[PDB]
Amino acid sequence: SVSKANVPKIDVSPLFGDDQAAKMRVAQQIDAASRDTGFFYAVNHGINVQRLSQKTKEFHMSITPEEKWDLAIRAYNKEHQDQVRAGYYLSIPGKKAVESFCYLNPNFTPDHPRIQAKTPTHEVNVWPDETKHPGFQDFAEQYYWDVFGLSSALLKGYALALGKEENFFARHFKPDDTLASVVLIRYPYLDPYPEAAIKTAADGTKLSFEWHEDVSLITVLYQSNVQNLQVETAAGYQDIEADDTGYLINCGSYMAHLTNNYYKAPIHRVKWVNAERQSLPFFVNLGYDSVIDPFDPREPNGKSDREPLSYGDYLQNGLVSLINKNGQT
Ligand SMILES: CC1(C)S[C@H]2[C@H](C(=O)[C@H]2NC(=O)CCC[C@H](N)C(=O)O)[C@H]1C(=O)O
Ligand SMILES: [Fe+3]
Repeated sequence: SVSKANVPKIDVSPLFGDDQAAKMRVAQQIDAASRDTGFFYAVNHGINVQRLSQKTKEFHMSITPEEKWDLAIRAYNKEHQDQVRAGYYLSIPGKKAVESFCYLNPNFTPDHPRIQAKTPTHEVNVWPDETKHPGFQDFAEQYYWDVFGLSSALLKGYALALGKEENFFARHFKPDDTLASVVLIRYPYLDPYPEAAIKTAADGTKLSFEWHEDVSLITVLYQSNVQNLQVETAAGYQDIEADDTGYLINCGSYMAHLTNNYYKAPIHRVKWVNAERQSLPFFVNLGYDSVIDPFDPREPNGKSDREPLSYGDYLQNGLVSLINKNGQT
């Protein structure tokens, strides 16, 4: 058997309020989880995740092949050269089981200065026809802002955890410019499940997605109640329990850089499970020009021998590297 990873449930509700001692006690729990396996469940988060899952299922199950081509990223549709990040990521029956829909900041409109400038990593979202998917765009955009709010509260907890003022990260996480993304991932049930869509780890574990660190500051993840994630610890890969009431939280490699690996970006992977399920990450990205000076909370003077890295530089390089390492999703 594989051991169960220690993934505590942390009541994050004080991070939305004004009780500073209570927020420090949440911050300590974040610190402890970040120094241990690197994962925790945020509970009492205030988001209606059941309705998220229902609306997402309605979308995934009703979108047609025609609509998928019409929304497709450039990796699948050469006509869509502006769609690097945002749009549909098709499955390939017999070969690639997963499919997904990514969207970015709804404030990236045609008139946004970074869209006008054609700055890398910024794109205008694409949406299916309203008549075919009534209410979907509005729901999805509202979800962006709901998860943005949760993420901002979480970032206040991380800041406090690291000995900083509570706006240390949040001041760089702003509605007008955040590079954060939502991905609505569908993992299908298939009978037969094609072997070509199943990867095998060096330890023999069947996988849907190989080991990686996230490209993010933090990742704020809702999943169905089907166990699938594993985290590498000193004791080997351990199973992360599912909890479809909570959000699973981890640090990405930008946090590891800024903290000199004090809060590591945990290495994790996705087991192959032949089940119809959802994986709905929010990748908490800062603005393109956001730079936080790296530090080290283990050193008396806080100094680090890492160089400052703007978030835009980080993100553009990281997304490419993850595609090269683990394949086009
Ligand atoms: C939550 C994950 C483990 S993370 C891992 C995999 C994924 O699809 C993985 N992550 C990525 O591919 C990066 C998506 C970035 C997004 N298009 C953007 O432009 O910002 C997920 C899963 O398979 O459940
Ligand atoms: Fe991941």
